Amino acid sequence: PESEWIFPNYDFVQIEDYDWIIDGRLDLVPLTFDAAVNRLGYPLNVVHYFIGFVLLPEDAKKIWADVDKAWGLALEAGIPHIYPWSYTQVMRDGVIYAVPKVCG
Amino acid sequence: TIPNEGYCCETLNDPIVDKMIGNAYYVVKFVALRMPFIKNVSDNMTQLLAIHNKLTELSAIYTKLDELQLIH
Amino acid sequence: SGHTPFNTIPPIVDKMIGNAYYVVKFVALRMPFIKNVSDNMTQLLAIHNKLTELSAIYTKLDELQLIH
Amino acid sequence: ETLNDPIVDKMIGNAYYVVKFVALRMPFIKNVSDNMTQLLAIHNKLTELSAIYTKLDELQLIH
Amino acid sequence: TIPNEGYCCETLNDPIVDKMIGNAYYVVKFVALRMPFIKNVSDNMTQLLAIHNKLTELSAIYTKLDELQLIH
Amino acid sequence: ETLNDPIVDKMIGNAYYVVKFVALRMPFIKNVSDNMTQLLAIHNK
Amino acid sequence: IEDYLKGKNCLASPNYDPDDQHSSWREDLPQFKKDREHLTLVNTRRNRTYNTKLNRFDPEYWVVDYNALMVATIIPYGSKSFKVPCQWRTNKDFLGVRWMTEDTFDHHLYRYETDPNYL
Amino acid sequence: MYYIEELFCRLANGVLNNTGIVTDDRGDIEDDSKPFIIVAANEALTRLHGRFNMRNNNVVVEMQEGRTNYPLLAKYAVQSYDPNEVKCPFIMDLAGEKFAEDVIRILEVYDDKGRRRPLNDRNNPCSLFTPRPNVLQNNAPKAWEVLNVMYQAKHPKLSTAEDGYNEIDIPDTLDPALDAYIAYRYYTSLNTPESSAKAAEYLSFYDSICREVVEYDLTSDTEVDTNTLFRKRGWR
Amino acid sequence: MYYIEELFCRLANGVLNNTGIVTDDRGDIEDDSKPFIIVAANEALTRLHGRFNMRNNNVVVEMQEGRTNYPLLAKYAVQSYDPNEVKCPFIMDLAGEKFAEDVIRILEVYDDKGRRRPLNDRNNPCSLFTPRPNVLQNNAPKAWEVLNVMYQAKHPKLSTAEDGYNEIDIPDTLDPALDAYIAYRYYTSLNTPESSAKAAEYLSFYDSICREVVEYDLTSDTEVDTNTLFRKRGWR
Amino acid sequence: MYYIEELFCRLANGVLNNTGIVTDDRGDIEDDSKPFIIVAANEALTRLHGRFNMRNNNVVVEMQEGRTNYPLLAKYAVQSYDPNEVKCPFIMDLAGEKFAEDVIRILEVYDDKGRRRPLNDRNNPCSLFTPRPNVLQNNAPKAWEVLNVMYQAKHPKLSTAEDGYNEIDIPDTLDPALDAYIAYRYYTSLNTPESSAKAAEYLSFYDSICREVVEYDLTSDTEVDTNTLFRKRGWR
Repeated sequence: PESEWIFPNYDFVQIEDYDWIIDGRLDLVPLTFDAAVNRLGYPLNVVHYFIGFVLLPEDAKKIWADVDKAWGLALEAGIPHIYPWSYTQVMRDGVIYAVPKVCG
Repeated sequence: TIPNEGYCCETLNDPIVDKMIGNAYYVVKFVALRMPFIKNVSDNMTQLLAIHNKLTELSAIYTKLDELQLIH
Repeated sequence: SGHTPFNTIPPIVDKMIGNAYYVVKFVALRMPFIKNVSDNMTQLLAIHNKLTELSAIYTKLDELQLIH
Repeated sequence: ETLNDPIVDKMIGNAYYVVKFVALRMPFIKNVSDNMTQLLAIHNKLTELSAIYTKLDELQLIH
Repeated sequence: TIPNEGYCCETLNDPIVDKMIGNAYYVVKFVALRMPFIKNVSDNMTQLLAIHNKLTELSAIYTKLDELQLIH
Repeated sequence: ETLNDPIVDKMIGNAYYVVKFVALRMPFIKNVSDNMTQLLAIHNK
Repeated sequence: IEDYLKGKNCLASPNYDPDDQHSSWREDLPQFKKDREHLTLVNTRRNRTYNTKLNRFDPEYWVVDYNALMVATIIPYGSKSFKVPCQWRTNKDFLGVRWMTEDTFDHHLYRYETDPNYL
Repeated sequence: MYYIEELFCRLANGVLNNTGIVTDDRGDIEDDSKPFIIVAANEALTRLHGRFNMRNNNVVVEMQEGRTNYPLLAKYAVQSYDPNEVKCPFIMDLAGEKFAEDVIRILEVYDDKGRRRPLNDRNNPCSLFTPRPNVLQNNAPKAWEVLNVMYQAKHPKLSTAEDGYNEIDIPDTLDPALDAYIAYRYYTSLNTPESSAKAAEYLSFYDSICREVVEYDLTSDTEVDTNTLFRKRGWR
Repeated sequence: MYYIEELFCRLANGVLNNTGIVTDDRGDIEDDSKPFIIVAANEALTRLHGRFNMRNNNVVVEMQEGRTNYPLLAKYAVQSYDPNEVKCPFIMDLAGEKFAEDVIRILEVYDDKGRRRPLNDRNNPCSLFTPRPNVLQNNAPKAWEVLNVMYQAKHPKLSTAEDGYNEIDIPDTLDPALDAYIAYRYYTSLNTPESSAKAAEYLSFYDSICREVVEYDLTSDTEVDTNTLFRKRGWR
Repeated sequence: MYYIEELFCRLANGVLNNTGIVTDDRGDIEDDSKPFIIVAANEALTRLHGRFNMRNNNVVVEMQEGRTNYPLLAKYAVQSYDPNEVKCPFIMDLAGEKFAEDVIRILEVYDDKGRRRPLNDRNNPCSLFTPRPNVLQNNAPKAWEVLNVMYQAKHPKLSTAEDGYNEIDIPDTLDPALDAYIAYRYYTSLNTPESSAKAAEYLSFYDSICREVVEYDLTSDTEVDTNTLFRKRGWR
């Protein structure tokens, strides 16, 4: 019911792209950022984004690899607040934020 | 005005042959590009022979097409 | 192995200066015509949006003007 | 003969197709280009012409 | 009185200079720098063709355009 | 021809663009410096 | 990337730093580094040395487990004490407060040393 | 010509007869170890086709307006190009003879009108140039200009996939050379000193076989032709 | 012409099969040691492009007044430059691949007028100079002077990072040389006498392959052209 | 050009991959061991710039009345002189291009009027002399005489301090030579006999790389010019 979920009806908006990150569908990620400002009408400074969903440990290094790529698009898109989806998956996989090595 | 020719563009199986008969590659490419047209006739050669065998048979009936409509 | 592009100096369809280059020179000498249309692309699109309606008004030549 | 083709490839390359496409239809653009003042005089009153198109039925009765 | 010409200073949508028409690089650079103008016209060529086909219709409306205003 | 460019680059270099910027508007500076005392007189009171 | 199309590339500009005047011979890189610090996983091949001591049977590391038909939580309230509020719903309810020898919930950088010897 | 499976049997009952990567019946190599042999086999075939001019294959290239560099890649072939990013292919091949990028060294180029085109002649304005070994550059693309390039070609790359090539076409006198190089690669992989000595023997044997073929000219590598400069020089 | 992923698979199923740097299934290299291979791979490609003139590339430089030195760096190109740092880039790569900063040795320089500018001629008043191998110096920048530089270009730097270069473009006959050089660096880094002896063999094998290529001239490195001095000297 | 940190990564994932002075993640050298590499790195750069004439830099010297010896030291530069003991500097440089005493060997000297000045010509009264390699002596200082000295220059000395230089500008083909010399210095420091044998291999490898560059002339070291003695000798 899009007629009820316009910007004036809520203070801020939260969105997710779990389906488009399980597969290598990184091309559809910027559509989510686009739909937040025009399709729904919410301003940029009230957009909260959940990056990705991992579940199975066997796909950690695979899914988290696409997670970083989506984060860069969100940083490019200017999303003010970005969170990982699961505290449990973060600790289960042990993800960290480190500068990539300049070796290559 | 400006030139407009070539093989990759402005060339298809539908247009007709050009004046460049002398070019051996052109005529070979001409037939090769239009291979399915030749194949369609080739595998159905049996039907054409039967129709051609009665070519004059269908010519005589063609002379009275309107008259046959009167009966119907 | 390899030819420097700037070393340019050593019947009907073909051109002495180069078929690709002749097209570029042809467009360049007529650039302002292209720019004028490009700068007014939105105006042309607006007319093209309901271009049929203007034609229908046009088709009624005398009726729409005799009243005036 | 001058070998100006590599310069076009170096600076335009794969983008040469659109240039050739526009060059072929140059006279069509020129007819639009030199008549720009005609279309502009119509562009500033699109709403007025559209409104007239929505109330021309009465003129048939008047005429 | 001092020189001011140069590619960096000329990097804008300005009319071409007739002095360096014979410069092969300058002509190619002129078109390449103004690619978006070519792209903007090319990708919507279909709309222009329909408008080009109806030049006389638009001209007639413009001829009696002021009379049409008083009708409204 | 004389090759005086290396001297300018070696001694000025990055600051040459400032020189070009001012030199491009010399007559504007010329029309002010000649009548500088008039501005000072106004600034005096 | 191709911002050169928009123009505004004239060399004649008023901005200039006298403290960084240089010729065309001098080429240097800026101090900007660490642009993104991309997300990555830890490496389990290397084992990082422990840097702090944790008291055994610490109340902040106890965990609980119970049947899915009841609800229970563990909350500390003192230096060496904690409370386990719970709700009982079935006769088969079984609440288990346990201390784990090995760490399987904390982050790899927050795990504690494992020692099955309690003698 | 024979299937790659026969190569596996020949290696199983050959140099690799006393290895742990063969089946219990000595009939085939272990499935998980098959890609190791395939990589070595392709490498061995490349070396043989380089020293010996065994395969001479030709390709057809169509000049396109506005293009000077013509890479010899399968993505520009008519049977393998992607229309999304390629406006039109210029390399022409057949459905059953798809271009496989087997170009090693260009030998000669002839146009559609039958005139030989000089290559890498810097002083000749009409000559062609090759900035890269597998890239052909033409500085004056005409309207209907079509070029044929005859080059020394490598054997098509083998693959265990069904759609890929699964046959070997080399002179049978070079089969011991092929086996020796594969054996050398396998024994060199093992870092035990005993295997290192054995590995060198096969490599030396492989070199000996190659020179023996050259010595007797079993592949018709040597080529001669009737003298033509006598007429051109005007000796008469 | 293959992506960087195939190189890891080829090395895992190739020379580095026996070592522990590969996965359990011998299908890929460990992520903890991937940059180690990249450093060796970049080093190996530079050596090959130095011995052989495989790649030739040209760039376009626009002269700017007040500047006499024109480094051929990536940050001065019209692409991948900072508009805040440099106000007007002078390297044009508007079409095709971006400038990869792969300059090794300058061969010849041609201006926009179509003539040839002498290079490093101390006695020529109008000759250009190269105070540094990758820096081009002009002593008289004109208003609309544009220079084209033809140079021997190395392969672009490979990187496993996002938005990096991950494609390898070398002749397929040099693939064994690439593997031998990479293996040489790996084994010689272990500081083990058993591995040191193995490392020396790979280095010799790499040199042996390169000299084999030169012997048969598989890269068409040699170049000849029609003599023009005969008319210049007036022999007639 | 690249930061010294990239050099540390390259050494960490290179020759020094199996050393105890690298971090646990092989990403950087140990901080306390960093000055050891810096000293070796500066020494290696000096040798490369001596054998190869890669960098040619020039300086401007102003003649001062009553002074004949003009040492080329940073304490006499305008950007670094101390007014307490120096009346006025005579070496002119810029704020962002401070003189770094990188003089190796003087090549030629030209005055402000464009006349070449002979050096070390004992029989020429107007010739200049160099009692020391980095000291310039003029026996007749005039009023407005200004001299420009063009010399072969070394790479600026690296330093871990923020204000110091932290970039390397050398041809990328010499990177293996730089790594080999640093590796040689490190392994030579260890007095174990096993490390001594390994150290000699890197030094020999470093020499081999240098001669390979000379053999193919990848740095454009060789220089030629048009003959001028033909006119001067009056052959006509």
